[PDB]
Amino acid sequence: LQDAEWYWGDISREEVNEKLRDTADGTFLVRDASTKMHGDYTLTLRKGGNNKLIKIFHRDGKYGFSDPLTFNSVVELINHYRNESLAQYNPKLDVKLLYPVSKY
Repeated sequence: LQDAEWYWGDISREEVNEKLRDTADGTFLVRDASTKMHGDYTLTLRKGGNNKLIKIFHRDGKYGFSDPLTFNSVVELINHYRNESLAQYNPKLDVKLLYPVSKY
């Protein structure tokens, strides 16, 4: 994760939103979590118009999203979901975030 793509580099609702205010029906990027000085960031996705916020569970430098904090990498995780689909979050259904946003 030297820079990642979906993630721009931590920003704010102004940027995130301004970009997710007019996009496909399922976007996803990162939101700077400067409200703890101890956490990493916050995943945010556009659900057709309602930006859904999601917190990231970090500890010392790794990441928590599915496993007991061990993969220590988002690119590794997000990758496994980018090609598949987050069907573990909300049961009875599934979501697919194959529409990231950036400036690459």
